[PDB]
Amino acid sequence: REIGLRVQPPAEVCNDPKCPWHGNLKIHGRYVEGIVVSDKGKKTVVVERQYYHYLKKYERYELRKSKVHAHNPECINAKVGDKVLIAETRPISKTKSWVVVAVLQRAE
Amino acid sequence: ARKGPKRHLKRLAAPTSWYIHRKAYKWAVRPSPGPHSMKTSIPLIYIVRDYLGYAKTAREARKILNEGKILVDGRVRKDYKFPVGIMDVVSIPETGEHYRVLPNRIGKLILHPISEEEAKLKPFRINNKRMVKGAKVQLNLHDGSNHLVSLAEKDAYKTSYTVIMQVPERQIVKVLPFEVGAYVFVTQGKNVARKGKIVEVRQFPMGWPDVVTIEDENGELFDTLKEYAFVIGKDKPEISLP
Amino acid sequence: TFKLVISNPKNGVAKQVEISGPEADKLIGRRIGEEIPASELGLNLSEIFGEEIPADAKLKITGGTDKDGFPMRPDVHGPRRVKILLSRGPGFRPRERGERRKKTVHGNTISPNIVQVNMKIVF
Amino acid sequence: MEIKVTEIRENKLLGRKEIYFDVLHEGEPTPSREAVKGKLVAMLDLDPNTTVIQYIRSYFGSNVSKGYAKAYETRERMLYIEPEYILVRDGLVQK
RNA sequence: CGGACGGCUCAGUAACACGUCGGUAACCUACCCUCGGGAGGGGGAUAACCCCGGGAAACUGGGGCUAAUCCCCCAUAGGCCUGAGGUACUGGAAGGUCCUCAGGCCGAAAGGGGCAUGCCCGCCCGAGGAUGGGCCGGCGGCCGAUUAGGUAGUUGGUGGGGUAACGGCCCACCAAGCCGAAGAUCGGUACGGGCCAUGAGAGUGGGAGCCCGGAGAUGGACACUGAGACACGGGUCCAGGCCCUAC
Ligand SMILES: [Zn+2]
Repeated sequence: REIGLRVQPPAEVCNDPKCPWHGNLKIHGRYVEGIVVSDKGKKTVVVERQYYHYLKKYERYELRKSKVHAHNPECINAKVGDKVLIAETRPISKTKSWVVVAVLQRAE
Repeated sequence: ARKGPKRHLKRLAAPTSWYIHRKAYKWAVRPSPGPHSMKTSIPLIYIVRDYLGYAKTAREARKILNEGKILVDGRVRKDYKFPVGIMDVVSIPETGEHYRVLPNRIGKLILHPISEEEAKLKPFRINNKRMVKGAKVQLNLHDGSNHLVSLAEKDAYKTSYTVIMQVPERQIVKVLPFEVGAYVFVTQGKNVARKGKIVEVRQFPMGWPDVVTIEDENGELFDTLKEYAFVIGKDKPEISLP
Repeated sequence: TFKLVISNPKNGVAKQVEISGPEADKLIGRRIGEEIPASELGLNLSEIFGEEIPADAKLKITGGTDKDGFPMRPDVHGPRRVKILLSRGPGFRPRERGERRKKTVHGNTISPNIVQVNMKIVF
Repeated sequence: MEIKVTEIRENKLLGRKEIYFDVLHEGEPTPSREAVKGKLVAMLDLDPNTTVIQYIRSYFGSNVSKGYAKAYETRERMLYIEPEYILVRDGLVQK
């Protein structure tokens, strides 16, 4: 099915039921962007994103980082250095409740 | 640690849509489940005792209710916990009185007096649609009620139209659609109790609800959610509003 | 020494008598549910009941109660007191739904610590 | 003491008239219930029975008190609706 | 039918416990509302009551007799699983709903009570709502380096079991992954917030009394019944105390 986002689907065809493309898994809630930091686990990726936090008393900001564990289907084989799109879903494992939906810029 | 459901309500924890003194006593009447939500309704005891003033004590109010004197949507209601909500009619024949329940520009519920002829109609907004066994169509309305229609006339109903009905027998009249020149009355939000004509609808991705633009009766535009827009006419309201 | 409560079903009456000596010790090792010819205890059933009752009128044991007040339970074996968790009777009257209590009861077999025995006139 | 009726309502459900009135007593104490009731009925043509006086209330310095009264049609409806304590207080029933 | 609310306390807890924004297309819900449908045929036991009692008490045995909106059986409707098709509904998107066919498991109901010559209060099934909960996520929120490496079902995957439900929640097999000087782990102290005191303010400190939420009922563990409890004035065992006794 063509899901409720606006991204191009992958040129592959998986058969795993845990995929939002070609499967029965369904995405709902938030969707963000990030970069891949690790791709060593089987069908697993770690994603980081940066943001600035304002400190009132001193009137200045500090940079903070957020790590998120996501599922990586076979039709979308994301590797380190990629800028990726992830979406919230039901819990898949102990640490994973997000899924990769599209790669936006491969690495070199 | 609570081991089950609640059966009590404190006055300081009551909803803002009510007209109630909060620092006078400690307890309030906890509404029973029913047609409307808790944030958009109020029990009958308060309408009989604190709004209209036909009684000073809950014993008197309960006697009045159990004697079979108050009607809602054309039906006798004896439960003092029964919730009354938006677009409902409260009628008293021993005084020929008829009221429609509506919100203010603050979000509080008032009684607008109407006539005995308009007191026989109630508009219902369609909230959802289903197929039921036998291939019948079930419309799920805004007060929580349901209505059956046939498969042959399923395209004549959608999930934001309005249906006017004779309330005690519940027969359909004067379907009103959601279009770009329809008249609407807002029920919730910051622009509550305003009215106007539709101009534009906007859709969004991944769960975010749709939005609607409305033109005031004098030229001013505003926006709100499509679920908070209640169609009441095509170019002229079909009920007496304040 | 034993106190017998002998009950006639066809009427609905019951009589209380006492028994001593061999007429008493003929009852040991007898389990609930056994029959005993009344002749072996030295009792004229017709004379005590005051309506004549025919021969071979063998009695049956139903239950009893001990010197400390605890009753017998046919499901437990032996003359020994036990303490068990009960959901039904005999030996427990539940005052609530799903209630269980730890009650002490006597077993099937009869013993000298027993006082009251109950008998049903059988035909 | 003089009386001045300020407002009247009809309750068709409970079957009563609800009367709000003022009582002017300058130089005198607060009047009793007997006198107020006598005057009320003598004036408004109400049955001395089927008429109960709620609070008579004095204020800090006014020489003007306020009063609330209920006038019923039948006595059975009266005894059914009203509690026994105001009836004993007015004297239409015994303790 | 209810007693699982209300009422009391702040020991434990540095945690999705709390606050705010969102999700459940991964779930349960007696009392209430609306709509669509049903109530056919049989049987049984037993308290109260009568005849005997036992026991210091707490409590409790036998026989006889009996009714129900008590209990059971048959039927029909209905619920659940799987397979093959059709594509009628909602939605942003169907492991969802609807139609057809097939093979199987479970399996309803009180036509009762009252008034009267039909009305009121009630019973069972289905679709939805409401009320109350369960679960998940993003963000935010004390001090210590004279606490530096920690984790071994630990991190993931395939297949299953169990649950109301997703899930290493648990199991069999295949891999070596996960956190960390931007301070992990360990320790100390502590119920959290709305709020409160003070100060011109920036800020510093506290968070018993009212409201929302959490936890607990001498310490610890484990179960029955029920829509809902592992139950503050119900149950079982151990530890630590006490009371009556004809021992
Ligand atoms: Zn795929």
